[PDB]
Amino acid sequence: ACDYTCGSNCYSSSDVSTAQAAGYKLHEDGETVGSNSYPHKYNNYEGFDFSVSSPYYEWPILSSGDVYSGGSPGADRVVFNENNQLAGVITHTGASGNNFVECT
Ligand SMILES: Nc1nc2c(ncn2[C@@H]2O[C@H](CO)[C@@H](OP(=O)(O)O)[C@H]2O)c(=O)[nH]1
Ligand SMILES: Nc1nc2c(ncn2[C@@H]2O[C@H](CO)[C@@H](O)[C@H]2O)c(=O)[nH]1
Ligand SMILES: [Ca+2]
Repeated sequence: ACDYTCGSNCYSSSDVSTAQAAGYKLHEDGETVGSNSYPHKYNNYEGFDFSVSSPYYEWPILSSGDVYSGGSPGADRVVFNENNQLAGVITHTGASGNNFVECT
C-alpha cells in the first residue's frame, strides 16, 4: 500500500524521508538546484492543515525514486520546515493550474 498517493504516484515513508533529507541538506547549505531553485519557501497559499510550524520549504519528490537533481520536478513535493519536520506531501496533480492538493 502507498503511505502517500499523489495522483497515480505511490510513495512509501522511505521515499519521503529520502527526498526530505536531500532537500533539507541543501536548505541548510543555502544551495539550490533546478531552474525553479529548489528547495524554496512554500507559502501555504492553499491553507493546508499542517501540524508543524512554518516556515515551510518545498522539494520535489520523484516517482522514479531518484532524488531531484535539476530538470523537471514533476508534480509532487515534500514540504518540510526549518526543523526538518515533515509538514506533508502535496501535488499539483488533480489541482487546477499551479495550485496544489494534498497527497492522500
Ligand atoms: N500553489 C502554490 N505555489 C507556491 C506557494 N509557495 C510557493 N509557490 C511556488 O509558486 C510556483 C507557482 O505556483 C510553484 O512552482 P512549481 O511549478 O515549480 O511548484 C511554487 O513553487 C504556495 O503556497 N502554493
Ligand atoms: N507532471 C505535472 N506537472 C505539473 C502539473 N501542474 C503543474 N506542473 C508543473 O509543470 C512542470 C513539469 O512537471 C513543473 O514546473 C511542474 O511543477 C501537473 O499537474 N503534473
Ligand atoms: Ca518507492
